Amino acid sequence: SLTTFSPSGKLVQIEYALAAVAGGAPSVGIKAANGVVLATEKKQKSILYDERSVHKVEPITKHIGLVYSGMGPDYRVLVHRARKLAQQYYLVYQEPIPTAQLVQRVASVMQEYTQSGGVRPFGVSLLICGWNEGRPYLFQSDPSGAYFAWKATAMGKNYVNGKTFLEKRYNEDLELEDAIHTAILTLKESFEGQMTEDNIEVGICNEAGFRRLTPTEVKDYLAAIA
Amino acid sequence: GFDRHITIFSPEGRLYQVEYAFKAINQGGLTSVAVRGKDCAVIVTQKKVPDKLLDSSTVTHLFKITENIGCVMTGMTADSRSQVQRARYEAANWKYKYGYEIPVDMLCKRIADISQVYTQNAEMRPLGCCMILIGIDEEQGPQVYKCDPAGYYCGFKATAAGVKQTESTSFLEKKVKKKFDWTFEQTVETAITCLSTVLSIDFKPSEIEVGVVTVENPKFRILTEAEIDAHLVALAER
Amino acid sequence: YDSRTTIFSPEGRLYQVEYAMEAIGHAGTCLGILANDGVLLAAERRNIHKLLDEVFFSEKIYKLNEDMACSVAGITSDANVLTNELRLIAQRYLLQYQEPIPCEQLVTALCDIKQAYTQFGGKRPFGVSLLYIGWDKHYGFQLYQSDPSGNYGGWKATCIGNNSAAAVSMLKQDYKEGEMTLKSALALAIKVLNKTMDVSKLSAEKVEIATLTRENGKTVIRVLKQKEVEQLIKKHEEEEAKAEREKKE
Amino acid sequence: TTIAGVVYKDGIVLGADTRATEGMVVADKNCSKIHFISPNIYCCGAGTAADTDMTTQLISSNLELHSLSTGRLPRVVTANRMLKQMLFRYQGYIGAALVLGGVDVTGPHLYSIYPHGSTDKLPYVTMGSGSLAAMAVFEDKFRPDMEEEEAKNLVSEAIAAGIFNDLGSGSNIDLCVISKNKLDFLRPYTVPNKKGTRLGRYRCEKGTTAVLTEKITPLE
Amino acid sequence: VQVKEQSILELGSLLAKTGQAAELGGLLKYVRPFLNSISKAKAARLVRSLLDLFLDMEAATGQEVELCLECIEWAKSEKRTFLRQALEARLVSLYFDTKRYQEALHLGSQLLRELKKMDDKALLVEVQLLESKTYHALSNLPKARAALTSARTTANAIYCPPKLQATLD
Amino acid sequence: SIMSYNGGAVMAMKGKNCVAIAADRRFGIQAQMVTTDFQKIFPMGDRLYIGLAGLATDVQTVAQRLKFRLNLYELKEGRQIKPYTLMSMVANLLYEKRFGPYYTEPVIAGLDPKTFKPFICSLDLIGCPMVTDDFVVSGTCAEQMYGMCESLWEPNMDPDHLFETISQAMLNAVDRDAVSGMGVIVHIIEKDKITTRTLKARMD
Amino acid sequence: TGYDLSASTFSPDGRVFQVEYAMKAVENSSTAIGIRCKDGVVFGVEKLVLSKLYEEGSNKRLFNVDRHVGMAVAGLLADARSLADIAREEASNFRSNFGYNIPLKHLADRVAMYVHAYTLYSAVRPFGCSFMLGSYSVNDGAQLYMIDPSGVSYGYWGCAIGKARQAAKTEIEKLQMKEMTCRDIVKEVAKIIYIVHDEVKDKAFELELSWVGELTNGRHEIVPKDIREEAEKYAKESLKEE
Repeated sequence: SLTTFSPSGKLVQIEYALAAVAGGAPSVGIKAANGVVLATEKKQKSILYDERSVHKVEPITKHIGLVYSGMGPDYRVLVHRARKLAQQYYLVYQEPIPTAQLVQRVASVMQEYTQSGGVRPFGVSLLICGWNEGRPYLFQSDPSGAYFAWKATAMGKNYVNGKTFLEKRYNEDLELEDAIHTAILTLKESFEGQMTEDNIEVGICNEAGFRRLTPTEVKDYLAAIA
Repeated sequence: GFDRHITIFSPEGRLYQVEYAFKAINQGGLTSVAVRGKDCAVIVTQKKVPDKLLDSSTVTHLFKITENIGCVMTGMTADSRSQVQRARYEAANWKYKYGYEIPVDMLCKRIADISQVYTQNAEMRPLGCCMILIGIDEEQGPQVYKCDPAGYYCGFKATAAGVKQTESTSFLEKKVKKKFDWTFEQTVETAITCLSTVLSIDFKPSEIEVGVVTVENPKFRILTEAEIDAHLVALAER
Repeated sequence: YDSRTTIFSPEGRLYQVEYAMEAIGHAGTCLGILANDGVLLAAERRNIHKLLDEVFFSEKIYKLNEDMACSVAGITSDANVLTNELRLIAQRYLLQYQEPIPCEQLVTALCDIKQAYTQFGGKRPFGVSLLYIGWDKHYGFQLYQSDPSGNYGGWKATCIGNNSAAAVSMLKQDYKEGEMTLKSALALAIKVLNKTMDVSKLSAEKVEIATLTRENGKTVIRVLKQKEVEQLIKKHEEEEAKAEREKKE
Repeated sequence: TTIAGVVYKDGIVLGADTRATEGMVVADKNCSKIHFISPNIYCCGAGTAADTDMTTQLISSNLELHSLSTGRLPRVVTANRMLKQMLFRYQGYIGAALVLGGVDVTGPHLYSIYPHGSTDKLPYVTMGSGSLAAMAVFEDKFRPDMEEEEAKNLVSEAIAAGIFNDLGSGSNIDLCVISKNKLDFLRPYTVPNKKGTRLGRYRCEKGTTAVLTEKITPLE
Repeated sequence: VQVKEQSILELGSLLAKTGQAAELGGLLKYVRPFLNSISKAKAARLVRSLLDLFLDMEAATGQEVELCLECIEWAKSEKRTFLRQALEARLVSLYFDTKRYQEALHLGSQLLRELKKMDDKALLVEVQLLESKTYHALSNLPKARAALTSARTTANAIYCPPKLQATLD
Repeated sequence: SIMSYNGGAVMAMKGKNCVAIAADRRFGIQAQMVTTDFQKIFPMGDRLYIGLAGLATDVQTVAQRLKFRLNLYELKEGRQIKPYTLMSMVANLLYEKRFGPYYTEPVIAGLDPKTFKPFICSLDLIGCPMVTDDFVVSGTCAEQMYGMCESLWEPNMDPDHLFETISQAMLNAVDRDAVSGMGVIVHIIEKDKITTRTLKARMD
Repeated sequence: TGYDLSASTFSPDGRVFQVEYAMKAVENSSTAIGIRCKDGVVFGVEKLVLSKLYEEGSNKRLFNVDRHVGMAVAGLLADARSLADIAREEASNFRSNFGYNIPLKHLADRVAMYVHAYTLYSAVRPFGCSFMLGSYSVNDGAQLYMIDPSGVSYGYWGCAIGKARQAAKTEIEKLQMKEMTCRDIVKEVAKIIYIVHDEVKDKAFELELSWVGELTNGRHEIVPKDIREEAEKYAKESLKEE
């Protein structure tokens, strides 16, 4: 729709977008001295569903990953656009894309998709991680397209209490991969039933690149640790 | 201008038209259920004929989307056939531009994206049918997938779609709690008894449609009336 | 199916452009002062939080080219799109003409394209306001302020902040004409950000300052370092110690 | 140019020369003609070198976007398929002669692809200017179900024959063996020819050239 | 091929079932050099399981306290934090049981600074309770009462008295 | 040939911690002489230069277009380009007109902006990259300086020895070409400075 | 209300009212019956003449969309003419591309897709005509189909549409059409038309009957005049004796 400015100078459409995102799935990201961890909770409605069939994290390339909060099909089509855009960057450039560049590309894409008329703007928020030139990178993108840099953040359901908890935690000097246990704690603070083998997804990007965790070590980190 | 008529976000972003489409699917008083066995998958759908004047062979909700994949619909009939033809088109396009039998998930993903771009813009009805695919994939076995008009999908060990949705899911869950290597005739017996106890009708053999795809016969096939009544009298005493 | 948003008011004005004006009114704050030896621009970055990485090297400052620089306020996404368009048109001018655009020609190109955006199409205007600081051989150091309405002008020192008119008033009351005196201009900006911003004690981790000056035919553009910013700040608050000495007399 | 491929019992062995020529002179003495396609599929290019580079790069590109869309390992004949469509749409104006070799779930696959779009499946293929010598070597020495090391020696000696019999082939030999469990890229398999040593000393001593104007720019 | 990684079942279980302390430590040093060959999560869980196997079994403390110390040094080799805090919780429990008086209080200076970096309760609660109990064991009412009240500041949150608030009572 | 319409000669040589890039200054139409002060080497980095021989209008056009794309890239990234990235950009730009190609041979020579690693490469009339460790070439007198390469090159040059070697190489290459010469510009790029020398040549 | 003026919006219960209004507009029109015999398909429609000033045979709802396919119309006639033209050109395109007579089910699917595509958006209204397609061949037998504006294409032994559709299909069902030949089918269809004419509710009327089958050698055509003008004749013996 051709949404325009209110008499208050506020776009009610993007406010509705962020409100719909805030009711979405809780998720957390943390940037440690050896990489970036992304984590999310998927509560399957029944035992009938297959957890391995559909994932919440998708590798754009060997070293870039993005989790989300909000709409599902919107997220998967945005995964398609992000993968394709990073790919033509590699086509023109013949080097892997740095994180921040594809960040403003997808932020731009959000800007036209909330600018062009006829189309309803997107109702998802995205969290991006990568390892570029040794320095890790983690950013957040809103539906309106304003991209922010965060070393630790929480987006989704009850995200403000998670933000306060990672304010108390996360001294940002954890050179090891202990921040993944902190992310497990942050999710367990809002976990509904139990921390199980499949409900929690965790993804890591280290110097070796971005690698989706096998649920075996997910059950391992669920065990003993918390 | 409020979004109760056109696809725009709301206070708390409630897109009313998609639940409206879900109710439109539930308007058609029919139900289907899909059950995946150890090496088989079965779709059991009930049908109703108002009179004998209509040709009962013409009414069919099961469709051979490819030689190895079967699909079944619920909603208004014309939109159902339309998206059947679109999935047929995309399957044939994939086969032509790639050269192999498309996996079930790729068809599911592509038409999910089609539903997403339907519901993304205005001036386009966001469609009113739900979809079930059954198939076999190499080194994967049988696969059963479901799509909505909203573009959502998942993987299911077994599921159902229709008006009497919830009790079907509860019965299926309490049956799969003691799963223990479902076998072919046992799968179709359990599916038939599930549909029967959901509808409480004790249907005669000529009211049902059954479609089974198997590792032993990777070509998707349609069950005839003879084996239907054979399975019914097999499940008659039990 | 009801969206006109392109027609004039019954009295003559436009609802959209005034909504854009008051949308800029609650946006962030950035200010600039011309001088004979150069130009400075100071802003406070919003959403100052401990979890920001701050790896963009003064994101509120956008170097449009090697000579002339920008600052924006309003919607960040529209700001990104607009600044990319400024880069495109400026470097198209560099391609067509092997010399930098002076200052104002690109400003006029932006005003044209934003007028066309607020003339037809039935789409929303871009609620972004920009400040342009640069150098040319025609007029030395040149400053311009582009409102989203399309109007622009050549104010010597101004802002588009949430307290825009306030700082305009203190600048009007407290400007010396024709005196470059770059340190005094920095002190002027420091005291203006002191009196205008509601927050006190003037945390250097809340403000950013960028400078542009002609040097060896290059027009070097720098961003003041954190240590330099806090040093200038602390020098500013120790400057106001003798003001509160007359008291009784 | 001499490129070749051999199907053996556990996968594909690809080989190529390292001589790249312009006009009559050789341009590159260590050019790489075996190109990365996917972690299970590789391609060797011949003819116009930039054309082969762009073609392999963009086909490979669509190969990993397909793999990411599918979440699985890609297959060889799909790669060959869009190679042949990409070449046939352009009516052979792009002169890329290709050897595609890989191993997927369906097994090993090897194909020879013409710039005009014709594709062929063979257990052994040769292409390039020195295609005929390597083809003669293969027809003399290939037998089905070849061992890995013997196939390596066969491909190496075929590329050496193409080097020593065709003027457009020379310098080094690179190999690439693709299996189900492993993949090794032997860039410089063997070095049959070395540069001759230099006898005279032609060291341009300091002060030999006079200068009209100078400038020095220090760097930060 | 790594299938001996999960092979603490037979002997590690029989250590607890039969009951012996020296063989548990011998197993602890038996896989100690091999421990830098597996995943860090498996290493952490295995270390925790082997330690709490015999940390409640026997009071033959001629080996167990330096086993805890060498596991702390192994943790510092791995540089794992929550692993570490669990280890000093275990050692201060063992020290309170063995009652060697002094450096239990030297736990507190090595604990409180860490537990006030983060809003952590359960580790802080148990270390405050054990410090108060040990300081009462030397029979000094005032500072033990002060420590008890300092623990009683954290009289919120939690979920139950599983071990914590009942021991507080 | 249309290549041999104007002439032009560009050379780049690799040293131990430095690079050299030289070019003839002659511009003319076939045998007719236009000007002896034409520019073929262009600075697009603090340590990174491009030599361009070929059609002079194509040289100027692609130089302006790559400067266009380069500063657009550098303003977008906020960082200086790598020589390998610049090679990719040159290949993409030149291949964008495969059916309408520019008539020139680009040569890229420089150091790494962070590690100061020398880098030299040459691209054809359709952007095929030849990245070398010894020398790269461009021009109508190509085989002359090919002989200069294979009879004058030794690894790990000193920057002055680099300068003398490439100076004698370009001089003796252009002394046998009727469409090249009229003064040689030589750039030596090292970590802390760049020295450009205009050589005394033959003026006939 | 604001949720019934567009073909792209939804009611809260999950319904579209534009297509329901289209169904009401179709059922406002008069009746038409298609029937499948042992060898072929017979179409029987009645048309109300509005005034004697018409030169007879005007706007006959029966059309020959194909040489071997006939069709029957109820609803709005201009949309019917458009659909008839679409069917003709699509059969033309099929036999141009494929080179044989198009199956009835295939063209029924194509016109179903076409009529359902116009329900999707709001720029175009749903159609106001329901029609029937009949065909016969030796390769597949006798085929009959019925399509509503919403896009539902169903086969029938015998189908009816119109105001008197209830009693029409009532008296269709009480006949064993699977055993009767076309000559009996003609007299049955005529009798049912005369019953459902309802006489007093309308003005004077006219009859139109169309044939496809092996008797017409598979080529659809109207009934001959000698086979005609007897419908009233065996009507008048079969009229009710009060």
